[PDB]
Order: sequence, then structure tokens, then C-alpha cells
Amino acid sequence: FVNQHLCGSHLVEALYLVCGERGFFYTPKTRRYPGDVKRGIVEQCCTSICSLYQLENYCN
Repeated sequence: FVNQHLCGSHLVEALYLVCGERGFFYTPKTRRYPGDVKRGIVEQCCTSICSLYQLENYCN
């Protein structure tokens, strides 16, 4: 039984496994340019373990 922070390659793998259905758009705030080597969502789980309930909210 292990529980690493949802980040890096594991985070993307976790999103597809947690969302299950393949019809979710996963559209975030975008903030004009959604790049510039930054995300915010990853940092939140990188520093602390994110709860399953919050991941479900992002997967609308």
C-alpha cells in the first residue's frame, strides 16, 4: 500500500484512472496562455497529498 504525490507522469496516469469515463473535457481556468512552465494544480498535490474528492471536482 503506497500513496505518492499526484504529480509528474503519475498525475496524468491518475487522472485517466480516476475519471474512468473518456468524455470529460477537463477544461481548467486556462488563464490566457496555459503554459509558461506552470500549472498550479500539480503544485497543490506536489507539496501535499490531494484528496480524492478534489480530483473528482476537477474531472467535471
